[PDB]
This record gives sequence, structure tokens and C-alpha cells, in this order.
Amino acid sequence: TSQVRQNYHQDSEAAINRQINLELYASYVYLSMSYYFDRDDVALKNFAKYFLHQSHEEREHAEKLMKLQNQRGGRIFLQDIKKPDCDDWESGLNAMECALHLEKNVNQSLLELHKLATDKNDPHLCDFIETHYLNEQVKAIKELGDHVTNLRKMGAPESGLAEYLFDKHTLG
Amino acid sequence: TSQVRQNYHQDSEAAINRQINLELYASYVYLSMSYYFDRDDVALKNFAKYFLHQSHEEREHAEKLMKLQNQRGGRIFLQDIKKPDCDDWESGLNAMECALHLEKNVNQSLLELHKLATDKNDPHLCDFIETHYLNEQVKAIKELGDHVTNLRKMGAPESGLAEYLFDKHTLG
Amino acid sequence: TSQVRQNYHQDSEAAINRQINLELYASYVYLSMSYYFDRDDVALKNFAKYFLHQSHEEREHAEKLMKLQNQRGGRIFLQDIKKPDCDDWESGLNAMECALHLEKNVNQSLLELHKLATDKNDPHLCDFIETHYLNEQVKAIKELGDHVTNLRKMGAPESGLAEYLFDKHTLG
Amino acid sequence: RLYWDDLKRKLSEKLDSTDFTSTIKLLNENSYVPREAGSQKDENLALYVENQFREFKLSKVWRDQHFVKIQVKDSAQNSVIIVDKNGRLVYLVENPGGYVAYSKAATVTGKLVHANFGTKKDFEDLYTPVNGSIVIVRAGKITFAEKVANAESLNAIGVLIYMDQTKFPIVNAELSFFGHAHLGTGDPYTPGFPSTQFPPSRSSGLPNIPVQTISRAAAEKLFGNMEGDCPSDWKTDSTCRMVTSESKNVKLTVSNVLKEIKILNIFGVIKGFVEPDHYVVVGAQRDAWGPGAAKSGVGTALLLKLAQMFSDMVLKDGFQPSRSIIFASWSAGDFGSVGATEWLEGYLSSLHLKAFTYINLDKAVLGTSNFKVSASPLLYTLIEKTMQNVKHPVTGQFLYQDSNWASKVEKLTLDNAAFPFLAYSGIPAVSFCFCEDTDYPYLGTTMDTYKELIERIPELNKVARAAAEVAGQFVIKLTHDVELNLDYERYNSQLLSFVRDLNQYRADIKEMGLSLQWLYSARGDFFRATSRLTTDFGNAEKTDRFVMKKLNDRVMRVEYHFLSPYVSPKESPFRHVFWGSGSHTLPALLENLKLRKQNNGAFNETLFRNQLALATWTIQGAANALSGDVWDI
Amino acid sequence: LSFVRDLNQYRADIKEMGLSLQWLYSARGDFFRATSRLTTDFGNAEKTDRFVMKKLNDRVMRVEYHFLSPYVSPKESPFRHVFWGSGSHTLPALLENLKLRKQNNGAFNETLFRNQLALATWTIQGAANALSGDVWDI
Repeated sequence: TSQVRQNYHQDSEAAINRQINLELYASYVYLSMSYYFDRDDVALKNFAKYFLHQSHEEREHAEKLMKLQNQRGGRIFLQDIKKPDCDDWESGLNAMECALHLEKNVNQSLLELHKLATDKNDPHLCDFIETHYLNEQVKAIKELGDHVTNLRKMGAPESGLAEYLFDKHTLG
Repeated sequence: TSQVRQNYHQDSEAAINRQINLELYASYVYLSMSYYFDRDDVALKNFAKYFLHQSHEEREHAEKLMKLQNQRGGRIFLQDIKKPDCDDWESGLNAMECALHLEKNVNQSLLELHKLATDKNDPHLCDFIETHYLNEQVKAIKELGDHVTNLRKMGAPESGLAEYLFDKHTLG
Repeated sequence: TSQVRQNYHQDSEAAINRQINLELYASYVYLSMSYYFDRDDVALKNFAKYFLHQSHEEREHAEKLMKLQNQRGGRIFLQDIKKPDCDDWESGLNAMECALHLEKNVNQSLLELHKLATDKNDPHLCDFIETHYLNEQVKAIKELGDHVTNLRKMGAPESGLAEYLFDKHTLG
Repeated sequence: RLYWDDLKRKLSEKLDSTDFTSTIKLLNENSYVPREAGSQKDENLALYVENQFREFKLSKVWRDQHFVKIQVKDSAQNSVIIVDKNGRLVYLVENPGGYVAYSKAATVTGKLVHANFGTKKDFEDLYTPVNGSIVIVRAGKITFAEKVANAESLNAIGVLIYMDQTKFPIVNAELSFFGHAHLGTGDPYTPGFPSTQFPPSRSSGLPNIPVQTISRAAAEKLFGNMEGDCPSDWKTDSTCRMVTSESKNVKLTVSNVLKEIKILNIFGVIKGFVEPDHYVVVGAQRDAWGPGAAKSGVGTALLLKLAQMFSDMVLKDGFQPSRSIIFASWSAGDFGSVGATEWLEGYLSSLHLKAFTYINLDKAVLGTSNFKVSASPLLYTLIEKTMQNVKHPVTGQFLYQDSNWASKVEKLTLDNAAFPFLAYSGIPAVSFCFCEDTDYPYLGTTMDTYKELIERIPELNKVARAAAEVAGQFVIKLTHDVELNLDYERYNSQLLSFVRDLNQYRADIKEMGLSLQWLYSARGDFFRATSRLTTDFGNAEKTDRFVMKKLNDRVMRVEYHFLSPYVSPKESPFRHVFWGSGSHTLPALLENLKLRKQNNGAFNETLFRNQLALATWTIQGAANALSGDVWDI
Repeated sequence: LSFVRDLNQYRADIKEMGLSLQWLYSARGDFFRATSRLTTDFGNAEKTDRFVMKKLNDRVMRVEYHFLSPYVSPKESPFRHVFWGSGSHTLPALLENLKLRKQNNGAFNETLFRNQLALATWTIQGAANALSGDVWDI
């Protein structure tokens, strides 16, 4: 057993490994979305920039969980990073909707993780999740909701003008 | 067909997609190596920093290839990013040896890509590979060779003192 | 075999060693030319400065090839540096003509090297030669041609006034 | 002349001090390491083997040179690509390190369908129609050539082959491998005339579809894009899947090219003292795609050591073989015993009057657990007596442990150099090996090295030693005894077994107006012919080389008289009605007849009546050929 | 000899087809050698040794049969003898197909001829090799 390990349940260790994979998966989804908007037949550069930034943030989320695993004396176990569900994201609106769904899925996973940490009476892990993840998810979900709303109200996805102007004014 | 596409063979397009996956795989290998050295029972912080930097460089390599695909009017097709071959990298020396093997494999893939580009008379793609990848690989392979040599000469992996001092003097 | 060596033919390795010698030889020719113009009975200080700079550039060219040899896992093999063909370079014009001939010879050697690299499908080596040598040779040859032309038009070598004024206006 | 007991001892004690591993290691050096047929390294080894024969001082050593068309991979890479039917954008999955010789050079795009081993049965058991699709199959069970044929037979447009980890527990999943898909042996492009000008091939046995070998990694990446779990019956990796997703299909590009090469068969001979014009032939494959330690090295090593030993026994120890012993180092074995077949083809119908036995030395050492043998029934007795006094290298017990081993013997297959000898030339042949229930995984890869070999089999020297003893005892018995150790009586069991099977349809032969009476009579007549021959041998004076010559010549012709006289060797080279391939073999006759229980139109009553006739005629002819003098009936 | 002598009356037409007759000449030479060796062997044999005579006589007994073409099925064409049988595999057929090359009519069959040339050469070589005796004698 690790010389540093204390009050860290094997179930929590495993759940942290699963969360690491999910964060890496989210990074990959956003990477794919970003370059879709870089296609010459899509060509929305600020959508591309926005999603690339989101991708990099998810890699940071994964790295912090890997750090946590080692801090607590658990052992990192990695698995394949699955390719994103879609190759062609259809429109700015559809990509935003997919991102919203993704962030809500990630949030649900984090809430399940917190429930486990609570069940195993691991207040350090609870605080870690609350501090570094839970409000970040709430903010991300709210932002994506706001974006989806604006795109719908502007007339997306049918209006190419709507996505163009949103790209300039909201994401620019 | 893409309005921008010109002199870009479907085989080259596919090979670029395969290379994107390989770059992402290399990023993942280095990420895994990095956090191995962050374990409390390994605890070589400059090995960890070195490999984390290498991981981030590989993500940049992947992104540039995704940009290239779109520049030429090809379409990005992503696949799962396979987990690294190892979970426990054993020692600083063994990790360096694995990195050396990885970079040589990546180089071979790039040389095959260049051969294809040459066969399809795609000088833009040839120049892209030469400019952004081939010398970077030669430099990386040389650096890893140098590192492996020093670790061996110092008495690694048996000498924990060797890896400790290499961590401070070469990677610090 | 070197742990770094990959796609580097023994013929290319040998050709790089021959090129190292040629670059060192060129450095020596220019060193000799420089000090000819420093003689009290020649006394053209800017010709001397110009050729001394060229000499130092050739040493840099040699060093970069030695670096390349090691980068690719080849082994440097040195040979005697032959003394320059001439002791007395006769005039500013004649020295410029000799330099022009030298740079064209060096260029031919580099083109033969590139042909070999191409035949052995070594795109890294091709790019190295193109990037660091081929345009430098074209620029050097053009500059020396320009210099020879001006000296001839001004009335050199018969006109000591021509070489004097060229020394001040072009090389000063 | 020496006693069999002394020859046995001499052989054994020479073997005791023989160093096999050194030679196998030597053949794995860089001067020979990658020795594809016709390459300079192959040519190097050919020269080395030839020199060694000269040092052994064999009666004569010579070259049998041939020019043949093989296929090698092009400077352009073969590729396996996944296509999105949406937009038709492609993704490169692999440029395989290996290839499959004789693949059609072509580019094909379709759905991908798994068909297990691509056996005839595997295809019928498919709930997914292969037609118009590319097929992927695991290596093993049958040759690549058969997999391609079976698939081509169902209109598949291409074939991928990988080594699954269950059948090939190889750590490196990126390993690429080689083989060929020519459904025969010899050069497939053999125009009977020189040409610039291009003539079509005809009955060549060549694939009309692209076929390509891929790494397990590449296969699993393909599985990543497929659906449907594989039947647990296949006993394969959980990775495996059955069909591409709706939106995806695979594209295969093979661009292999034809190259003419100069192969060398290297021959040594120890001349016989009584009938030198008759020989036992001992051969091994010298060429390999990679290092081919097990594929090629073992065999060539045994070939060299056997040649040396027998030369010493003749010159020092007084061994005096009655008939000649020829040692043969073949080239282009990896392409379908091409070297061996080219030589065989010079003597289509005459060779069986000189060569009375071929012993193949290829892949004799692959493991430790088992000793396997495939051969003409004419050698079962020799094989048995030999196993009864050769010991297992690990175990210490005699190889002979099962009184019933002969009924469980599997027949020579097409990938065995022993095959063309028996089935095309009518020369009794035998292949054998120490092995496991598992294929040697590294065959046809760059991992077939000495180091790999010496690692899975640390007793390599002892095992190779046991392999040499069986081959050596074969060779001594065969050239020492005054009778030929060809047990012609064995074909009574074979005919019995065959008629016994056929008699399971004595009803269906009624509903067709046919009697089997003339066939029974042929079988009876063969029995009589062998009985008379045994009596003649017994009544012969063993010291009268004239009468023995006459009786031995009759025995030497048994095998050949089972080659069907009613089929051209060009259209179907494998004429042996027991062991060859085609509608003229006894097995074919049975399969056509088994297709009569189904009321489907697969049965071919007409064909059967011809098969029945030709079989009867062939068997009668053999019986009549054995009976001796025309006034004895 | 007679057959090649006839065939040699077209050493020109064999050029315009990119073909050498060299391997056929060599087969004929090899058969000549094989018979010469056999005559010598008979002379050097002890006529009272029925074993050596048996061996030499058996070789003589096989000459005729080795001129049956091994490359045609006896069912499709029973008369396989390249000198005396019937079909496209006989030496005469090879000549007749070639005589049809003086007429610029489409009767000539260049492809067939290249096969005929090949099969003839192979048949003749095979017979020469079948007669030569022990495989170490060449």
C-alpha cells in the first residue's frame, strides 16, 4: 500500500480513473468540434477558437485528476479515449447543443463521484470535487444554455447569417 | 468535392488522418509517463515536467495536421486514441527508452507519409512534412538518445542516485 | 549501430564527411585570401575583412554538417585540410574570380549530395541541404559574380585605382 | 558391407557429437539474414551450401538453375483504408510491411465481412452474404491460396488476413507477415513458349482478387469500425467483429509487381554402389521472406549435417548405400515449392523411375510436445520401425507410443514441398516434425529468428538431433536393405477404406442403373497383385541383383500408377487419385455423391458415372501393372 | 535431325517472332549424347551379366514411350506420339502450322506455335534426360 494513502477507498480510486477518461473524452469532443468550424465549407473561426479553448480546458481537468490520484496514493489506470459520437456537427447550433449535452453528462458523472465520496466519508475528495469541478460545470452549462438560446432566437441553424453574426458578436 | 481541393490525393488525405491519430497517441503516452514520475513512490518531478511538456507538444503536432487537412480540403476522420502500452514505466531510463522507441516509430510513419506524398507528386505536402515534422523528429530522437546514454553511463536504472541527479542536472 | 540512426544510408554518411572536408577547405582558401590583402604591398583592408568573414562563415558551415552527422547517428571522419591552390592571389579581381570558382565547386558538391539523398529517399537530408546550404550558395555565387563584374567594368586588375575604390565603396 | 546394427550405432554416435544450433545460428547471420528467393543473400547461402557440399566431398555437386516469375511488393505501398460512404473521404489504417505473393494487383472498395478461417464451411455458416464484399479472415487451418479461392468462389472482391492473438499469442501486434495465394505449386506464369508479348494464364490457380496480410493491430482497428459479435464457436479475441457499420466500408489497394528471378537449386549426391541410377532424395527450403530460422534455417541445417554425416560414413566408416542419396537445397520454397516443382517438371513422367522416395526436412523442429508425420502409405512401415527405435529428445521414450498412429495420419498439404513429389510426380514422400497442437506463430514474419527459436525450444540441439536421426534412419534403411522399404500392401487398406465408404451408397448406385462390380474386381485384382508380389519376393534369392532389380522396379512403380492417366498434368498437376486435387480423386467422387442426399441440383449424376469409370480404370490399370508377366492372370 | 533440318528452313520467321531455337537444338544435342553414352555402356557391359543388361535393356525399352507427349491427355488425344501420333502436339503439326505463315492469311497461329515449340522442346529434353542414366552423369 502507498505510504501516503489515508481514508481513500478503492472505489473512489476507480471512480477517479473513470473520471480521468471522461475528461479526456470531453477534450477530444471539443477538439473535433473545433476543427469542424475550420472547414472551408463551414468557416466560422470564432466557433473554432471557442471549442479549441474548451478542449484545452478539459485536458487541464484531466491532468488535475491525475495529480489528485497520485496525491491520495491511488494509481492511475488509463483506458482508450473514444472518438466523439459525430464527425460532422451540422451547424453552430447543433455543436452547441452537443456541448451542452456533454457538459451535463460530465456533471452527472461528477455528482455520482461526489455521492460516492460522501458515502465513503472522504471529505477531502468531496472538497476537491466541489472546489475544482462542480461550479465550473454549472458555469459551463449555463454558458452553453445561453449560447443555444441566442442561436435559436437569432434563427439558427437555417439562418447562416445568424451563426455568422453570433460568431462575431458573442464568440469574437 | 471541396472548393479548395487541388492536387491532394485521397490516399494522402487518409494518411494524414492516420498521422493525426498517431500524434494524439504520442501525446497520451507522454501524459501517462509524466504522471508515473509524479507518483509518491517514484517522485522525480523534472522527469514528470519533461514528459508533460512533450505531451503538450504532441497535441500541437496533431492540431497542425488537423489544420493541414482542412487547408487542403480533406476531411478529418478521427479514431479512438489507444491507451499507452504500459501502465508502470519502471524507471527513468526505461521511460526514456520507451520515448525513444515511440519517436522513432512516429518518424517512420512520417517518412512513409512523405514517400506517399512524393509518389503522388504533392510538393506542398512534402514541404509541410519536411518543415514542421522531419527535423523536429530528428532533434527529438537525438535528445532522447543523449538522455538514454547519460542515464546508462550514470548507472541507471539500478542507481536511484543516478536518476535523481539526472533529474536535477539535465531535466532541471 | 547508433540508437538514433534511421533512414540514413552509409553512402550519405560518407558524402557528409566529404562535404565537411570541403567546407573546411573553403574556410582555409578564404583565410589565405584574406591575409593576402593584408600584405603591405597589397593593402586593401576591406578585401581582407570581406574574405575573413567568408572564412568564418565556412567554418560555421562545416560545424553544422558535423552536428548533422551526429544528429543522424553517423560518425564523423576527418581528413587533412588541403592548403589552397594559390599563395599569391595576384589582385582583388583574381581573388574574387577564385572565390567564384570555389563557391561553384562547393555548390556542385552540394547538388551531388542532394542527388544522393534523393536516390536514397532521405527527405530529412534533402530538406537540410535545401534549407541551410543551397540558397546560401546561390546568394554567394550571385554576390561574387556581381563583384567580378564591377571590378572588370571599373578597369581591374590593371587599374589599382579601381580596386582601391571598390574596396571603399562596395566592401567598406 | 556393414550390418544394420552397426549403421544404426554409427549414425547415432556421429549424431551425438553434432552441433546443430551452431549451424542454425550461422544461417541467421547478416550475410544470410533476410533471404527472399533470388535475392543476393539467398544466392550467398546457395553458394555457401554448395561449398560445404564440396568440402564434404560428395560424389558430385551441381546446380539446377531456373528463371521464374515471382511477385514482390512495389515501391508504391499497399494500403488498407477506411471509407466514409458519406462524402467518400478516406482514412489510412495501414501500409502493411508484408504482402501476399500472387495477389491480383488491384484496388477494391466494399463492405468488410469476417469469415473466420475462410474455410469452405465457415462461408456457408455465414449469415452475412459475402458477395461483392471484401472479406477478412484469420490465418491458419488452411493455406492462403484456399482462403482466397473459397472467398473468390462466393464472389468476394478482396481478402484481408491477420493473425488473431488466440491462435498467435504474439506480443507485438504490429508484426506483419508474408505468404502466397497461388492454388498450386511451381511458377504460375509458365508459358510453354518464350515471348514483350503478353499471353493470358488460363488454368493457373491464380487469384482474380486482391489479397493482403495485415497486422493484428490493423485488424483490431478495423474491428473498431465494425458491428456484430463473433460466434463463441470461433474461439477468438473479444475484439473481433463481423461487419462494417452501415456508413463505412473498406478499401484495399495492392500494387505488387512481377519480377523475374534466378533461383538456384543446389544438389549433392552420394552415388549408390549397386543401383546408382536410383535415388532417395532429401530436400530442404533455403529461402525465406524474413530470417526464417524455423521456416528455412532448421531444414537447411539438417540438410547440411545429414550430408556431412553420410559423406563421412561412406568415406571413413565403410557405409555402402545400394542406391544414391541426393541432397537438395531448394529456392523459392516460400512461393509454393517453386524450386522443387520446376525441377520435378523436367522429369514429369520419368522421375518416378529414378527417385523412389523424397524426404522433406522443412519445419522439422517447431516444438517439443509432439511428433507429426505425413506421408505416402508406402512409407508407413518404414516410419513405424523408425519411431520404434528413435527416442523423444525431451521425454526419453521411443517416438512410437500409439499402435494406431497410421489411421490418424493427415495427408500432405499444398504448402509442403513433399506434396508435388507425391501428388504430381508419383514419388512416395514424407514430411515430419516435432511440434505442438499450436502453429509456430512466427512463421512468415521477421520474428522467425534463431534467438526466438532457441528461446521457445532451449533443447533445440537435442530436438534437431532427433529430427536428423529419423531422416537418417529413413535414408539408411532405404539404401541398405536389398528390398525397397516401400510397403505396397498398404494400399489394400486404402482401397478397402475407400470402397468401404463408397458402399454406404449401394442404394443410390441402384437408382442410377449402375453396378459397382467392375470396381470391386479392380480392388480384388490389386489385392491379388500385391499378394503375388510378396510371394515373389519371398521366393527370390536376395543375393541375385537381377531378380531383385526386377521386383524392386515393380515396387517403384506402384505410387506412379495411382496418378490418373486420364487428366493432363497441365490442367491438373495433382493427378494422384488418393492424394492429388480435382474431380479425378477418389475423395472428389465421394463428395459428389454425398451431394445426392440433398435434392438440390449440386449432385452431378453424369460426372459421377465418369468418375466411377475413371477410378475403376485407374485402379485396374494399377493392379494390371503390378501383376507382372502378361501370361500370369 | 530430319525434323530440325526442316524447321531450320524458317530460321527467318523465328526471328520475326522474337524466338530462339536454341533450347531445341540443345535438346537434340542432349539426345545424341544420351544415345552415344548408352552405346558405350552396352559395349563396356559384360554380356553375361543379366543384371547390367536388364538395366541397359530397360533404358532401351523406354525410348519409344518417352516420345509420347506428357502434356496431352490420352482421352482427348490418344495418339500422343510426337513423331507418329495425331494432333497439334506432333512435330508434323508444328511444321504445318508454320508453313501457314508464308500466306498472309489468318490461318497461321503464332501463339499456338510458341506453345508447340515449347512442348516439343520439353518432350525432347525429357526423353534425352530419361536416357542419360544416373542423375550425377551430365
